[PDB]
Amino acid sequence: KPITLYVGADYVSAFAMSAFVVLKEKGLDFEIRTVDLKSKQQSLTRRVPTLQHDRFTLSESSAIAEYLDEVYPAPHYAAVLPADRETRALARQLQAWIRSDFMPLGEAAQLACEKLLSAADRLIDDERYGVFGDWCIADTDFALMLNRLVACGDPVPPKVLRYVERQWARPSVQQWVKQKRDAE
Amino acid sequence: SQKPITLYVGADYVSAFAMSAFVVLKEKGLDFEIRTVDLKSKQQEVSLTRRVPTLQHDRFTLSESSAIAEYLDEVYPAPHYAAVLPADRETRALARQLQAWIRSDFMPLGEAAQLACEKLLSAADRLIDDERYGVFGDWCIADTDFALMLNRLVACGDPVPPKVLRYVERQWARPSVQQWVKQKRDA
Ligand SMILES: N[C@@H](CCC(=O)N[C@@H](CS)C(=O)NCC(=O)O)C(=O)O
Ligand SMILES: N[C@@H](CCC(=O)N[C@@H](CS)C(=O)NCC(=O)O)C(=O)O
Repeated sequence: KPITLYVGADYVSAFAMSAFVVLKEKGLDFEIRTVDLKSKQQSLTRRVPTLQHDRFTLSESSAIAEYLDEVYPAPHYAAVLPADRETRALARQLQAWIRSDFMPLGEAAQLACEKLLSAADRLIDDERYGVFGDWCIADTDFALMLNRLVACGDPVPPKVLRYVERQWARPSVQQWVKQKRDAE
Repeated sequence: SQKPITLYVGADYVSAFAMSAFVVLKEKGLDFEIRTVDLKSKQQEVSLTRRVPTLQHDRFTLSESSAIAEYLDEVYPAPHYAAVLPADRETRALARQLQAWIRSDFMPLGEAAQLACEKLLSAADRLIDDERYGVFGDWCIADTDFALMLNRLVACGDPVPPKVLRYVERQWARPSVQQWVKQKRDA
């Protein structure tokens, strides 16, 4: 089915990358259309990314991953969400947390940092490729968010740095960076 | 006998998101204890994010109210239990969209406030119809979330179509929400 991914003209939204990665990790074909923010976005929410699946349209990268996982499920397709029920819960928590907290990224800023660091330290481990074993779309979201530790003030454990490096190295993510470079 | 369930909420019963999780449990007819978290500044053990709500299901703990809704819907599904998410795949994706949007936009609620006000009213005008009880027809948890958020229209400066006033009223009148204002009241 014809897919079109609506994306920011400058290719910098972590949430547009998310949706892009989902489509790539699944091996699905899609056109990219761009929305020049400042201010052409004025999709129900009037934000990017927006997904066009045949006639059906959908915004919010989290909803987008959820929906493509249902329409294109394992085994025939790669699952971007965990298969285990409560691990699926945890990836959902992680996605929704990342999307609705850490706004300060200063008392407020220092607190976000302290929560982000604390979570990195408790969720990441060298023995596991993602935080829950196999990569899921939450890993890509978490890595992207963890790049803000660079602006905080407390020492970051190397296991966290390795995780961010590991996750950025994924071919799906790398196609995004190449897509971004081809302009121009 | 079902697994024990506990819900962590703010001690003031104010959170729109605490209320959301509470509504899911109540719709499904599940037993649960309620435990409270103060501020300042007790959210700083059972919660990775240090925000309310947090759900404890038997031994499993889970924060983020939308993730809670998705999880309770999987553990206690239709038809054995009332569903809080739409059955239709496309419609399910739209409720998921609405939940996330609510939880990640509308911060200004000015000029960024003006834009959020505008986006809110336009969504309300497009999704609410007197012929449909919820935005999708049958009630889902997205409707409680929407109705709570729509109460911010009161602080804006555009006239509000009575059809959305009715929706908000409709949604606040569910026995599950009322159970919440009753539990809150008892404090
Ligand atoms: N939670 C949303 C985030 C969407 C979002 O924040 N999009 C930004 C990307 S910069 C945007 O469209 N900003 C333009 C605007 O809101 O006017 C998701 O994951 O899709
Ligand atoms: N997306 C989250 C939002 C949760 C949230 O914002 N909780 C507030 C209650 S108003 C909170 O815990 N504030 C304390 C804090 O963030 O420090 C959800 O649905 O659970």
